[PDB]
Amino acid sequence: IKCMKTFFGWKEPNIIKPHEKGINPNYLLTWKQVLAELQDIENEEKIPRTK
Amino acid sequence: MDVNPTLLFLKVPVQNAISTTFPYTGDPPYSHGTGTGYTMDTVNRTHKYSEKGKWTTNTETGAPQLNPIDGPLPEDNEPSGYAQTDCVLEAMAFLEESHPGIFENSCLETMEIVQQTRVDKLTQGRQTYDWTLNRNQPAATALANTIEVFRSNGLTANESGRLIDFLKDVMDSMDKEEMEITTHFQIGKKKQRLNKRSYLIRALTLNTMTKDAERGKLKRRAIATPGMQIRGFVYFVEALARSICEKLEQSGLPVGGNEKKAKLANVVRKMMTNSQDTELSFTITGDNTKWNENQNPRMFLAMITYITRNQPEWFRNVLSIAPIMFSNKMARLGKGYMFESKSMKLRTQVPAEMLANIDLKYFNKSTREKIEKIRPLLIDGTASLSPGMMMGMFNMLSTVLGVSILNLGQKKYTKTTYWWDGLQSSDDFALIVNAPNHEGIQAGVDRFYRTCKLVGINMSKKKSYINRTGTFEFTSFFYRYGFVANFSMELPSFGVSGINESADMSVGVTVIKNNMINNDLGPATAQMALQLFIKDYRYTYRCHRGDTQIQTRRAFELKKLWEQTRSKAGLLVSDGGPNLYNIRNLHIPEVCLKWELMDEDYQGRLCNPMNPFVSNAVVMPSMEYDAVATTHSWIPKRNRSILNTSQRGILEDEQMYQKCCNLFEKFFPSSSYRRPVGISSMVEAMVSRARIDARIDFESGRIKKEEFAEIMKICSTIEELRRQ
RNA sequence: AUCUAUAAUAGUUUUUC
RNA sequence: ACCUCUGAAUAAACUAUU
RNA sequence: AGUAGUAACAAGAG
Ligand SMILES: [Mg+2]
Repeated sequence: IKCMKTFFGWKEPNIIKPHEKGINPNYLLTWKQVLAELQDIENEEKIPRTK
Repeated sequence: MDVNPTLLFLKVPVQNAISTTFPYTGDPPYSHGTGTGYTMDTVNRTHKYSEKGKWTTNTETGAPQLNPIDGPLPEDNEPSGYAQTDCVLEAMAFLEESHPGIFENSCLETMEIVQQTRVDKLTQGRQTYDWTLNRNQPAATALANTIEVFRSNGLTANESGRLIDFLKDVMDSMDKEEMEITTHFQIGKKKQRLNKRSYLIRALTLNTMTKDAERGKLKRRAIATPGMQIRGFVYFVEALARSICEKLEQSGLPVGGNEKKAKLANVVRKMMTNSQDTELSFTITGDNTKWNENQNPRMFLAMITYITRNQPEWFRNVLSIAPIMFSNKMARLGKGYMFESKSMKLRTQVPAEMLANIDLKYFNKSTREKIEKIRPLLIDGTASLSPGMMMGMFNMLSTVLGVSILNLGQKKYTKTTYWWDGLQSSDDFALIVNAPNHEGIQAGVDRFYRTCKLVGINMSKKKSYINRTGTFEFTSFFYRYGFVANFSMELPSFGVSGINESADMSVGVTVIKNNMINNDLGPATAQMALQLFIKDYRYTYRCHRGDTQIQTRRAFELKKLWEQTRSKAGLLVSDGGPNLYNIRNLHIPEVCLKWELMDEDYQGRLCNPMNPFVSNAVVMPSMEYDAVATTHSWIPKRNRSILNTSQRGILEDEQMYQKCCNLFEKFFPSSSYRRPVGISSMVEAMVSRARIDARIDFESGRIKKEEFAEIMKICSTIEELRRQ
């Protein structure tokens, strides 16, 4: 969380080079879910070992 | 500048940097699914190498058997199993003539071994193919099941405890019209009654599987597990072959390590000295192609027959049984195959026992060809495999054959200006050829190759080369005017072995010391290896230093122990203490190394015999790499996968076995130290010991007459219970 | 000067088209 | 569907340690 | 999809 906070410049993610055999919107949703759950664990005032 | 590590060999000779050519830091290749494809490939290839042999049908099992002995002499350089029996007998004869008395003395030693060996020799090993369950079992478990089945069928000659009596019981079982077994299912017991041919097929069957974690091989290969019936005969044949090999200078077995390197170096230097200065010398770094798929059990029977001439009949019979059983052997096909339906999204396991009469549309082209080739051989769920030695068996007898071919290379036998000699280890060999000129070298190599062809040995041309004597490779040892160090071979041994904390610490330090002694591991690299091992040990066992804040589940307890300790250096690394090891004290156990630095109470707790983690006394539980047992000598959990199977009564049975064994040890204190021997039952032996001990105690006055009478009454009660 | 204890555990070595 | 269980042992020789 | 490679995993069993 601290390393993420050290970076300013987070834009809206978008696909640049897609996975030709995969479902790229699933990858986008995965990244956005990671960001959302990082914010969730940041807002729970007790960071656990695992999420 | 593009980095090219291989260019290092332009200045460093390849043997001196041979460790760089072993990529043993990554995971080794594994086999993922079934081994049936590899087993069928091996069976087809073995029969193809002997395809010009004579076909017969076995009268006892019905299996088609291919006999390549005395087949046509080859006209090309393809592998073949057409060994000539007279050539093998002549090679044995000349080996005996060059070393007079070798076979006689070897037979004397082997007769002693055969007469003295006990039945529990069969438990030495990991797995044995249990015919009563059609799968692998632990060697002791397989032996116990076989003995129980034999007892239920009136085959009780093994009660003597001798291995040869167990072999007599196996032979008698071969003649039983019906063998009965017991089966479990979802957990009741059911009796199954095999017939003569079914039992005979089971007893001649070797299990097959794939070899996992093999280095240096692109493709996987099949391996074998011998059954319970053949293990004793193979042990006796290998004992004879070992006795012969111990008397042969060219043998690479059964010497290993520094002794093997010294023997090979001495033999090579003796060959160099015996060579005239006015003649060329060349060495062949040679491999053999499919040694075990071209050698025939009939030729091993011939070798054993020649070796055991002028011996008692019983010895010849007991040695001959193993090649006879191996020439009638069957091979388990394995797990089978898995079939996947893409449209219906389903998968299913196809047993190997259905491949006899399964539709061939499912399989792909190569597997269909395998099945079409092997279907005539399939019987009772196994494949008839008469030719060939299956996998990793009779290695020392193979060494004997190779050494005889090497011995054929003396000038008295070549009868020309060239001669040869070399080293032999199972199938691998090195050959030294001497001749006045290059034509003689070529002629000697050709003669060696053709003689090997005659005895059914095919020299791998694509894996062999020849150069001036002085450098060669033999059994993964690289010789450059002497054997060089190869550190990469021992590199996987470094790390946490996974026994327990104390044992793993001892293993790490001992491995570092041994590699310093043997594999030219320098002192600086030894210190760095010690540091890396300590780091891996602390991470693996969650035993980082007490004065650190590595957040683990064990960190709070180690912090508490660190706080209350006065002398921190006395704590073991398992307890969060510091590492006191260096080069000078690698040979010293950790508990003894820092014994005088420990707190009195911490030392008393650590070395407390009344602790639950290890079963004026000392901590005792099989203490390999554990000089002093502490609370860190605990035992990890067993695998619990058996609880979901029908074999889960084995757990209760082994619990009761351990109970009875511990009770017996209460009567015979030396039983754990040295294995007890006897034909009497456990209760009978214990009662007799109790009676003699009570009588002696009464005589010496250690106990009074009332206690003696009480012990006698309890013994009489036990005797009464024994019959009923 | 000779010199394979026994046993247990782990590790190492041992490839056709 | 809940529930319950489970996380997977070739051969030989050798080497190391006990 | 991916791992992977001559056969598998992508949970299995009750
Ligand atoms: Mg070789």
